[PDB]
Amino acid sequence: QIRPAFCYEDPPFFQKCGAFVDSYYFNRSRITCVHFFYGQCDVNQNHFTTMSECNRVCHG
Amino acid sequence: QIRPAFCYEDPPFFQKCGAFVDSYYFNRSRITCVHFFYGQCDVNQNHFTTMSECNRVCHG
Amino acid sequence: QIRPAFCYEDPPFFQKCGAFVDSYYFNRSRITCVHFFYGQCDVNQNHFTTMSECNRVCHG
Amino acid sequence: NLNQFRLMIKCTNDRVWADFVDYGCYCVARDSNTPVDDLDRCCQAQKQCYDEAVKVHGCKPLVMFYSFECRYLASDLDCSGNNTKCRNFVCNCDRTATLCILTATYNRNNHKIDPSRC
Amino acid sequence: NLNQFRLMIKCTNDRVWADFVDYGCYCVARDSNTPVDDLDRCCQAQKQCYDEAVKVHGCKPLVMFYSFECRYLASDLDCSGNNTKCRNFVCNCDRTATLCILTATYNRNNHKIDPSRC
Amino acid sequence: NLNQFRLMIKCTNDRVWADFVDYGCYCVARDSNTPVDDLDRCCQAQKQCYDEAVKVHGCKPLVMFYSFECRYLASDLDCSGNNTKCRNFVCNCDRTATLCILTATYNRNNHKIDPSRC
Amino acid sequence: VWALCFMGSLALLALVCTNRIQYYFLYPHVTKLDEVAATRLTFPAVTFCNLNEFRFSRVTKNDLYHAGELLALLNNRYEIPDTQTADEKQLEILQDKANFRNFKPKPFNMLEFYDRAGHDIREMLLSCFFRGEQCSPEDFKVVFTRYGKCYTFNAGQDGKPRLITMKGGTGNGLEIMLDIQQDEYLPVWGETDETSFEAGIKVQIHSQDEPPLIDQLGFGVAPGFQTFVSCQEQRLIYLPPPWGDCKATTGEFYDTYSITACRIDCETRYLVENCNCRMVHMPGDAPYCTPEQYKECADPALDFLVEKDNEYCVCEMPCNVTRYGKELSMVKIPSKASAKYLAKKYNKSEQYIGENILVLDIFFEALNYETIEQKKAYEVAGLLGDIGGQMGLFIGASILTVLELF
Amino acid sequence: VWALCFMGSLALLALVCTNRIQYYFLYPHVTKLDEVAATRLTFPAVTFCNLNEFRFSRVTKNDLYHAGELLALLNNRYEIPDTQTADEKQLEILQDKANFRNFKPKPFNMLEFYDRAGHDIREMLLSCFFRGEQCSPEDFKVVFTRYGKCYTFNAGQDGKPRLITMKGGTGNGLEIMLDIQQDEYLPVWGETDETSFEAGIKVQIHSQDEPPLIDQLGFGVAPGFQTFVSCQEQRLIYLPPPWGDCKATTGEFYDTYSITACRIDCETRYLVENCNCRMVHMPGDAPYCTPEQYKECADPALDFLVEKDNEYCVCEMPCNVTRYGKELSMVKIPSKASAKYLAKKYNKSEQYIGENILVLDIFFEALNYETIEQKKAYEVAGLLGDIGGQMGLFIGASILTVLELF
Amino acid sequence: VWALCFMGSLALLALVCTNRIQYYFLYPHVTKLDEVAATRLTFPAVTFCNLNEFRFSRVTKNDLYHAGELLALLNNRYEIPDTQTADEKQLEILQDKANFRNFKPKPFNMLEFYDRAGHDIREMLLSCFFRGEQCSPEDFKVVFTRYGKCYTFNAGQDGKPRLITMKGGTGNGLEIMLDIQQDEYLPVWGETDETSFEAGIKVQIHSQDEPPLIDQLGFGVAPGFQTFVSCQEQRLIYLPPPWGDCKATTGEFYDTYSITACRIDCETRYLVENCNCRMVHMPGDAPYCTPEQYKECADPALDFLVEKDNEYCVCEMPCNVTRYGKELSMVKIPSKASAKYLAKKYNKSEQYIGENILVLDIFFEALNYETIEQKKAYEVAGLLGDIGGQMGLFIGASILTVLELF
Ligand SMILES: [Cl-]
Ligand SMILES: [Cl-]
Ligand SMILES: [Cl-]
Ligand SMILES: [Cs+]
Ligand SMILES: [Cs+]
Ligand SMILES: [Cs+]
Ligand SMILES: [Cs+]
Ligand SMILES: [Cs+]
Ligand SMILES: [Cs+]
Ligand SMILES: [Cs+]
Ligand SMILES: [Cs+]
Ligand SMILES: [Cs+]
Ligand SMILES: [Cs+]
Ligand SMILES: [Cs+]
Ligand SMILES: [Cs+]
Ligand SMILES: [Cs+]
Ligand SMILES: [Cs+]
Ligand SMILES: [Cs+]
Ligand SMILES: [Cs+]
Ligand SMILES: [Cs+]
Ligand SMILES: [Cs+]
Ligand SMILES: [Cs+]
Ligand SMILES: [Cs+]
Ligand SMILES: [Cs+]
Ligand SMILES: [Cs+]
Ligand SMILES: [Cs+]
Ligand SMILES: [Cs+]
Ligand SMILES: [Cs+]
Ligand SMILES: [Cs+]
Ligand SMILES: [Cs+]
Ligand SMILES: [Cs+]
Ligand SMILES: [Cs+]
Ligand SMILES: [Cs+]
Ligand SMILES: [Cs+]
Ligand SMILES: [Cs+]
Ligand SMILES: [Cs+]
Ligand SMILES: [Cs+]
Ligand SMILES: [Cs+]
Ligand SMILES: [Cs+]
Ligand SMILES: [Cs+]
Ligand SMILES: [Cs+]
Ligand SMILES: [Cs+]
Repeated sequence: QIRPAFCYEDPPFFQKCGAFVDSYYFNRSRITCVHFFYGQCDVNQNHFTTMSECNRVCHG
Repeated sequence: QIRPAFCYEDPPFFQKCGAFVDSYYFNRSRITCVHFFYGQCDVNQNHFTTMSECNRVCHG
Repeated sequence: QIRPAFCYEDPPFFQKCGAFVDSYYFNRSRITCVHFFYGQCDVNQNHFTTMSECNRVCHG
Repeated sequence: NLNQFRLMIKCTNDRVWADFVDYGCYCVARDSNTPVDDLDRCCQAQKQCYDEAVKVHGCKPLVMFYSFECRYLASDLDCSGNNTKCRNFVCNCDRTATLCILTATYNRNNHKIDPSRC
Repeated sequence: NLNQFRLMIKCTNDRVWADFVDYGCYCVARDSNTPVDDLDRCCQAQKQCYDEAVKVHGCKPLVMFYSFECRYLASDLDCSGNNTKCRNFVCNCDRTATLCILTATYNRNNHKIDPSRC
Repeated sequence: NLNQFRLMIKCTNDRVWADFVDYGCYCVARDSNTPVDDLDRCCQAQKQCYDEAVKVHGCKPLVMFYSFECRYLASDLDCSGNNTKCRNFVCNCDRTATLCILTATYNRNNHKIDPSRC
Repeated sequence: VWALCFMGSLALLALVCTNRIQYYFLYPHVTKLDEVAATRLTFPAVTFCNLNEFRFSRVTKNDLYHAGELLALLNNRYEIPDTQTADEKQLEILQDKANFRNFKPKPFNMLEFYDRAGHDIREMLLSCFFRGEQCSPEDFKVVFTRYGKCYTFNAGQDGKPRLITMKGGTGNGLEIMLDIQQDEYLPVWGETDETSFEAGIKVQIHSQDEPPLIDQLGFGVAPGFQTFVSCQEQRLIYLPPPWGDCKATTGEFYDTYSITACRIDCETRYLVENCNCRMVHMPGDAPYCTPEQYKECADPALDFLVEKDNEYCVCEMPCNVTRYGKELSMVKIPSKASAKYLAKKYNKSEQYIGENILVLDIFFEALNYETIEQKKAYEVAGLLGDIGGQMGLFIGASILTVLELF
Repeated sequence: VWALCFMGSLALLALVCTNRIQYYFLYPHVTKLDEVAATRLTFPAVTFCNLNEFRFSRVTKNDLYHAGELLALLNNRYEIPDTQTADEKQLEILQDKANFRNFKPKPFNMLEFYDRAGHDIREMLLSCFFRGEQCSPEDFKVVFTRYGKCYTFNAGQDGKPRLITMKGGTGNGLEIMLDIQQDEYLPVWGETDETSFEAGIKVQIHSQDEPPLIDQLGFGVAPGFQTFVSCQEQRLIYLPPPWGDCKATTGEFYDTYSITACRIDCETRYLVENCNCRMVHMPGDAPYCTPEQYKECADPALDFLVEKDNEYCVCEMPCNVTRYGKELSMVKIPSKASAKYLAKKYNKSEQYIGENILVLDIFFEALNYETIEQKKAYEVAGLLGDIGGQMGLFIGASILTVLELF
Repeated sequence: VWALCFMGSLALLALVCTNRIQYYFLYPHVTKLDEVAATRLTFPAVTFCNLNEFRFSRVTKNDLYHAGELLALLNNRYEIPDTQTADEKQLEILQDKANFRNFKPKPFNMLEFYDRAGHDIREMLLSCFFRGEQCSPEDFKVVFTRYGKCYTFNAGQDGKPRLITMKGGTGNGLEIMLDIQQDEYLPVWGETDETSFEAGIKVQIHSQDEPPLIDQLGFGVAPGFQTFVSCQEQRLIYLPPPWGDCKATTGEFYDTYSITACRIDCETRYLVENCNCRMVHMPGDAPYCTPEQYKECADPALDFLVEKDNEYCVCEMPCNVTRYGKELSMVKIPSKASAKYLAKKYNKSEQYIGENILVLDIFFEALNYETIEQKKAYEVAGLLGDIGGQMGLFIGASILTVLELF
């Protein structure tokens, strides 16, 4: 329970609902946050604007 | 000569000259009428609006 | 030096910068001029409107 | 076989398959000696054709499959598309028999008679 | 091996890998006889697990690779994905040891002690 | 062969192939002893080259094929593209002979003379 | 002079609004190509058949009694033909099996015969892997086809989940090693629809939404090789009337419409109508064809429909089609250096392994699938918007002026 | 203040009408993809060649006298080289055939030699079926290629109708069984353009509107296999000037323009210009190359043009192209269980059948063909309509106001 | 009544300008297909690997000491397993090589072992031709892969120019004859990631801008055949944010981004993070894996990532992709008539040639390459022009009236 449960949810890779932008998501295999292009599909909450923010909320 | 000679003519399968619509044609292999989508290509007369009409004119 | 140095330059085959038109170019393998379709790409000077003009300037 | 004959028949004339089924003595493909009229005389020619199909060539007219093409004119009904002699032969028996049906006339009371009539 | 243990640990709790590295007597995977407290008692259970992994099955807990899945609940941490008994066994030693870490508490002065303490 | 020589010649100078065809004694590739002037002296060097091509290497200068590249400068005319010694050698004979043609001058009355002149 | 040109203006405007209205009612469409990056792909179904229909060691005297003539083991006189092409051993097994002297025939059924004598996934399948995980004969569903008893991997029936691929390449797909069992092949003494000059398997890669039509649409894989099959998913989407002519659903034997479902419907209707029976691989209620009917009616009729007919079956286009493009390639199994290992492992000779063993790898080269889609070309909004634009062109009208003048 | 802005309005309007007029005169185009459901498809032509050019049993002393050196059977001294690689039997047939002691050479012709010594469709073709119907050596037209004497199925010449396919799958296509006759192959004692390290056939599937270019554009089919070739028709249409640069017709040797027709024109012009002769498979009037010219001039010159040249032949694009995508796959012939049957049937050994027999199946997977078409992007109507739309944008003009103000 | 409808007019105009502004900020794109006639094409890189990693005659006692267990030549007790499957000769060479009695181990390195014991291009390459010109072992660059020591033709590194094709067909491409050296294959006594049941080579045709990933993305070519590989270049172009999600460049191990570069980055990060070492074919600084680490950590971890993992490596799309569609086909080498020639030429038996020799032809069928390209669908000009067009539709405004009213 150390990190939220959305941390383990896959980002909407390759899905376009608008502008693609630099974003970061928690990778549950690397157990750290990784860069990806997010296209405004609010499928879940596993997308952050900063790598550090992602590394605070989701890293543990 | 029991059924007209257009009864033995292939319908314009897959040909589009407008709206596709439910239609019926005499199949000279089944020797009965069969459903198909007709797209307003008046190539011949082997296309009816009703299965029964087709089965009267063309069945024999 | 008997024919200009552009005579040995490849025409812009298949390149479109506008209308394609009947043209002629010196072929340095046939050592004579040959028909091609020129599409207004002024890459070099190896394109003539007439076969004879091409055969005068470039043939020798 | 008789599924194709029934189809060759439907190709040429509208008289439902039932009416020939137990008509007279021979129709369709039954054995006897005296045919009641000429419709029943067709079936004898048909039956005598199947008998020849079995003895000479080796066909099995009641089981075997054949193909035929239905054209606009009954006489145009085609059997040339069959790749074997046996399959070609039986397709003709039915072709011959089905055209001959078109000549003769249908006397209803000769359909489904008593065995004491044949 | 201990790269995956370090990762299983990072999966469950935020206490940096260093703090367990030379903690007490057993952590991480060192031999002794008397553990200083219960955190160091986990590592003994871990160490005693590796000892069993080597003798009974034939594993090489410090070299071998295994896979594990990090889930939202520490207890959900999965080892079923491993295709061999040996690989499955060691993945559990680390799983057992890492959950047990979550119970016990971290007394700093028990980290990096003297060998005369063990 | 002489189709390529005729082409090497057309690559370098505009003097039509006919004018060299039966020029003097040697042109093109005929045998004699005394060349009339220096144009005819080129063909002797050419002819003497073919003679060496046949005896030393095994070429067939009048039948064999070779390739050459026509560049902007006559001297740049390239023969390096040929994959065999024999094919390379003959391509040079014609190259040598065709450049040498560019030096010498064309005296018309030395073209198509009498055999009593050679 | 203007009212004589405001209406002349308007006359030509009406011949444009007519040309646009008449066009909307053609219900036209255009086709859109598109790449689609995929995070994952559903792995297809993979049906395979041995080219040999009946295991020699499972053919009994009774089977040979009823079906021997169909398999060219017997002539029409119920005897082994003198123009037989057998070794010493097979012939003396068959000549004894064909001794019907004082023999009384028990009942017979083609479906039961295929199910019992057809090749067994349990002996054919030496090894199966999919994405690292080991698979078993339990992962293969039995399906009956013109080849007889066949098997589909990842059929996605049973209520089982369908498998997924996430990366390009051989690791993220299937790998099966099969023994085709040529020592179990039936001797070929004639040419019928059930005999084979060839050794190997036939394979079809298809969506789970469609049945196999493997004798018509499959590919071959030969023994003595490892064969690589790199795939690309390609999705075609068509429009239903009035735009297009695709068939949304069905109302015959299969619960999803595809070209193959349509063809199997046709073939079944055709065999019942013409033979009064169905082949053991077709759906429905009709009686199964006897070995006699197969030879006399069922085989010739299915061959005719599949080879010569042009009218009986014409299939409406379905609205969804999944095609898999394939690039095949091969290497040899076994090497000289691995022959004796494999022989020892399966208890066969080295010559046997080289004749019967094959490996098949089926995988995607990239998650990327392609879509070719029919799109409606002139919706209602596009009918009004252009009536609008050329109102302002001719009459100089507007949404405002029309409203105002009202 | 307005006339100072009604014309400023208009100045910017002119720089837009200029940008649109200048664009119409680029004559641009766009490319349209499309699927096309077909009720039927014209079956292509299918050319095939044996990889071996000359039947050993048809080579006479005279042929060996003139062409022996070209086939590496003889050295330049007219004798069988001591570095020969022959068995006992072949060598003693050839050593006797090469005894030119008191021999006087009769005339010789490469075309006559190919026609007489090339492989015969009548012995190669064991069986041919197309759509149920049996085909014969009469259905194959002789065509001469770089391989020599080859055969085209469904050439659609003679004035014969072209065949049609109506369904997807192996039943609606061609199936040929061929014997490649390796016992009839010429011994290989050197490496020339007419010798082969390989056994089998080369095949090309092409439209009837184009000649084969089989040594360059074909595919291989190997003996010992049944090979499946599943096809898809794909139609490319290009625009002629000024939009595009495609060649409508021709005015050289073939009555329809294609890339292959262009290349064969070039190769022929090139061989005449450089060798004063043509190869027996090229069109025209020029004398046929002698065996000497083949070795010395014709082979090296055609190789050069086909391998090394970059300028001599550059072909204009044709306006119509038909491509067939192909997916090949294989199974083995014969099985152990059918080898002795086929041996008996053609009177050969079992080892022979396994070395020489091949089956080829060529078919479509679906009637569906693809079209990629160049369409004109800016017709006259699209030039006026947008001049019109932005008249109303800038100056607020109309068809009415222009007329009225006049 | 008008001001009550001039603003109602305008309200609906604002809900249209809103719908258009909101659409421009989706930054949409459409995909454009296109054929492109090419005067020339850059020939791809062609990597190939023998399926056998280590030449038997180059394995020393020391190598067998350190790596014997990894290659299943030794059990965990450092002895040749009693379940060995060797001939007389190989076993007695290996049983002597595995006599470590009074033996002292010298240092060992997997990279050095692959480089020294891997197959040598100098003995494998019997002949190479590209476009008429003869090529040599110097034209092949060494590259290390999961197969070990491999070779890339036309790597376009070294600062060497890249080769070009100008015509369709076999003449304008590569042809290599290779000997795969099965007499040099390592005996297979177990199943590990470094052993092979197969004989032949693996091949990958790739752009020079990307590394090989040959164990995952290659194709097989079998000995005993000449294999034809007809290719088509196909170019995919994607958009970067905000339109699309493609990766322009990189900032890890390779100087151009491709899916393969991304995957090799991942695999290397993964092996270091999990094994503290890299395999000899991966880039970076980390120590090379010992034979122990390969078996215990490196092989299982790379297999897991390549087969089972779905999260560790997810690769962003690159902006440029070059795909080569391939159609493979085969004929047999050698014929009966050329076997003894080739045997004599390379000093081998006829049986050897038939087991080890292969020919590979790689070529384009046409210069014509295909492009599928993402294009921006709604630029700024297309945002203003339509705001403009429907200004004149609703409010009847213009560029003039807006200016004037100002
Ligand atoms: Cl059908
Ligand atoms: Cl060419
Ligand atoms: Cl990966
Ligand atoms: Cs993990
Ligand atoms: Cs978040
Ligand atoms: Cs921060
Ligand atoms: Cs019929
Ligand atoms: Cs009608
Ligand atoms: Cs009715
Ligand atoms: Cs030249
Ligand atoms: Cs010029
Ligand atoms: Cs002129
Ligand atoms: Cs016939
Ligand atoms: Cs498990
Ligand atoms: Cs050279
Ligand atoms: Cs029977
Ligand atoms: Cs059943
Ligand atoms: Cs077993
Ligand atoms: Cs099952
Ligand atoms: Cs069959
Ligand atoms: Cs249904
Ligand atoms: Cs029926
Ligand atoms: Cs293939
Ligand atoms: Cs339109
Ligand atoms: Cs000669
Ligand atoms: Cs002739
Ligand atoms: Cs014969
Ligand atoms: Cs013919
Ligand atoms: Cs050759
Ligand atoms: Cs012509
Ligand atoms: Cs000439
Ligand atoms: Cs393909
Ligand atoms: Cs445009
Ligand atoms: Cs070791
Ligand atoms: Cs190194
Ligand atoms: Cs050598
Ligand atoms: Cs090199
Ligand atoms: Cs392996
Ligand atoms: Cs970099
Ligand atoms: Cs690490
Ligand atoms: Cs839109
Ligand atoms: Cs207006």
